Amino acid sequence: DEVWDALEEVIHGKVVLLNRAPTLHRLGIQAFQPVLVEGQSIQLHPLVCEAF
Amino acid sequence: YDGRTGEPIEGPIVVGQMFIMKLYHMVEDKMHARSTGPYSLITQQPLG
Amino acid sequence: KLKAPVFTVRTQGREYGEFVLEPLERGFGVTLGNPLRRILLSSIPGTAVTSVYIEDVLHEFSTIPGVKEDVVEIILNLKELVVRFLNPSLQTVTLLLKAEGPKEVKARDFLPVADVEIMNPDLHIATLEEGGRLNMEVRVDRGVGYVPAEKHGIKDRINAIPVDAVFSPVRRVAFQVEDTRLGQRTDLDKLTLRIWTDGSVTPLEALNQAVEILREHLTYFSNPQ
Amino acid sequence: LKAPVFTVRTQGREYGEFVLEPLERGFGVTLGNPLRRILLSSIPGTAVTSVYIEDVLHEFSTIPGVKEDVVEIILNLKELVVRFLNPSLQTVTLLLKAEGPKEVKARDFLPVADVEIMNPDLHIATLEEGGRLNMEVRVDRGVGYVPAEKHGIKDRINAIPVDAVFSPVRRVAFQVEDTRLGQRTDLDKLTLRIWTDGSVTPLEALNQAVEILREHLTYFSNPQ
Amino acid sequence: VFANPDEALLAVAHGIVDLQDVVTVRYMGKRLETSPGRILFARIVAEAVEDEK
Amino acid sequence: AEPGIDKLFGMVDSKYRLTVVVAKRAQQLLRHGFKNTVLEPEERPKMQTLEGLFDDPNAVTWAMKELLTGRLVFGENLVPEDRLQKEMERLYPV
Amino acid sequence: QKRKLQVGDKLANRHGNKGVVAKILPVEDMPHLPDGTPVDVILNPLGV
Ligand SMILES: [Mg+2]
Repeated sequence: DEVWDALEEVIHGKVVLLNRAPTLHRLGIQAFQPVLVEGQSIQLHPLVCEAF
Repeated sequence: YDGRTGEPIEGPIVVGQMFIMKLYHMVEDKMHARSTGPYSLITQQPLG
Repeated sequence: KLKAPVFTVRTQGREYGEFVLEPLERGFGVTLGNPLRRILLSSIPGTAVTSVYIEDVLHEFSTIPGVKEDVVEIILNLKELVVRFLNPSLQTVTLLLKAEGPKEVKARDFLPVADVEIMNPDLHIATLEEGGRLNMEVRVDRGVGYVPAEKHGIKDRINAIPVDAVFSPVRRVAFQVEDTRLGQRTDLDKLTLRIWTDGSVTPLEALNQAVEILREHLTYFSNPQ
Repeated sequence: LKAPVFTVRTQGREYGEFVLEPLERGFGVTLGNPLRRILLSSIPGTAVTSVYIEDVLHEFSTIPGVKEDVVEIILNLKELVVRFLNPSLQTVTLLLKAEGPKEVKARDFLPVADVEIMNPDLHIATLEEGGRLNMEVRVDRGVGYVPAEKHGIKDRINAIPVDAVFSPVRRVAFQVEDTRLGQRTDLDKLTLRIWTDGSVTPLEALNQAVEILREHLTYFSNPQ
Repeated sequence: VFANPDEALLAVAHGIVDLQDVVTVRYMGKRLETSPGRILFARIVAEAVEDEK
Repeated sequence: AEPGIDKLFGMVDSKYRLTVVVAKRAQQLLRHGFKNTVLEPEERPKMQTLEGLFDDPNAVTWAMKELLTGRLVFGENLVPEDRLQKEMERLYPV
Repeated sequence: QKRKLQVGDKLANRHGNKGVVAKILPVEDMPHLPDGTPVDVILNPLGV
């Protein structure tokens, strides 16, 4: 369980790039600060769905 | 009624029994990640 | 079982405060936040103006000659008045105000009544000019919640205008539930309670009174039949 | 307002009605909902957590002479209601030994001290002539819903973890009427309806729910 | 006729009026003939930007 | 949004110059172990850890907050590259 | 493996309405009938 605590310190301040195909415009790739969540699905903000 | 507050929903809600299917596309079989792994023979690029 | 949560308070001034309770079991932020908000907005004892009498005024939709504010605006300012009774046995007082133009009438212009404190003496009531006379008698009661003027319909004398009684000192309640973790438990709840109060009572006191009211009602489930 | 009168109407050990009147306007929801949330979530009870069947290695197998497979048998065992008559009892193992042809029920478990089966007529498996069913069902005490993947309790090598639904409360509804006292007619009449599996009476579940809320209200005492 | 948005929303919380009912609310020093919901929307924007004017 | 991002964009004529300044400053901070920072001890970025409140290891976060203070000088042909690297090592040993 | 319904699994009905499970709520959080029966699935009316 201490590994998961160390993973939080790894991703602190860092961002990841989220991309949905097809990338018709540049906002098809956007940077988000990842929040670690239980499960296997990526949680996406409702307000960026239109751009993607 | 709203289970969180106990107050009713301000308008009547269409509530009924409907037949819903669970499809073969599951996030368990679709989630994938890789840091480093196998590479191509010629292009030396990561496999897919 | 989950460890007892930490109750942290962030109170600024005497009219606003934030209270955080974490960690909580899943769903207990909603379980606790909603009852307290309902009690805070409807059950905290307070004082309010319930009737006003102004000389030479017949109806609420009229206006006094010699003052910028009409009857409605003065009534609206009266609803902003915050008064705190210093005597627990005291139930109702009447505040007298005699003003001559061209002064700006304030809440401090009310005649001092024993065991009666005006929390906001800088509140603006009316603005007078030369030849303007404002003779006003306001009736202050004790109660809870919000009561429309037409509901209680309190009149001390003829031509008295009933006014909406904002008894509750709590101006606004907003509670937020956030997901928190304690080790490998990830479904825990973080409850943040934000209370706005008129200043007669501290938001900490309002929360304490609301918790006591909820606690007292839980003792009602004691003696069957 | 004066102290409300509390009225209790019970239909056996599984259903009960609790009336609290008169209450101020808005206290029907203010009191009913928190209890309903606590009743539906945080009431301790008993549930089957692990089952071991002789000559069975996993739950994805069938037993000769038994009509139902292990998955269906485990589904039947999830409906078993076990009442611990001893408050200090935390774990019990129920032993079932049956030989075909018979319809083995929940009443066929070997008797255990301070343990009562609230639904003896529950169907577990159908035994055909020449079929045998030797099971060791472990019943634990807990709160909430614990999937088998979390607790992973195996009393022995071939024991099969079972998803545990410890909550005895089956359904909660609370009802608010237009009651009147004196000259004021906005008062609330709160009626709590509790359905429980029978291991815990609805009166006991209500008492525990009140205590849980009362304890949580003591958390607002010491500011930091 | 409400003296402030807090009083108007307190009445909504107490069930006297709905968010869509047109009432009189004094806001920004102006006597507005609007609904509490429209007044509520104004407070949403004001608190989000931390600037009421 | 990044804190003070509007102020960061207003200090540069091209938005990509801001990124270059932040990224170059971040590697300067990483190279010297955050000992060359212009932030006061009460101004250092922090992260919440179970053990306690510790310094933020993300140098990009440090670089952005340093630029907001105004103690950093950026531009083209300010100092020779060889002279810059050598002098920083002397006054900030690592 | 015995797969239970989880967040990200795709559900659908016979009328072309499809979607992934995005949230799993406790029983006390779901909207319920006045008799105390909670609903099982909440569907967005905007998809109709
Ligand atoms: Mg059960």
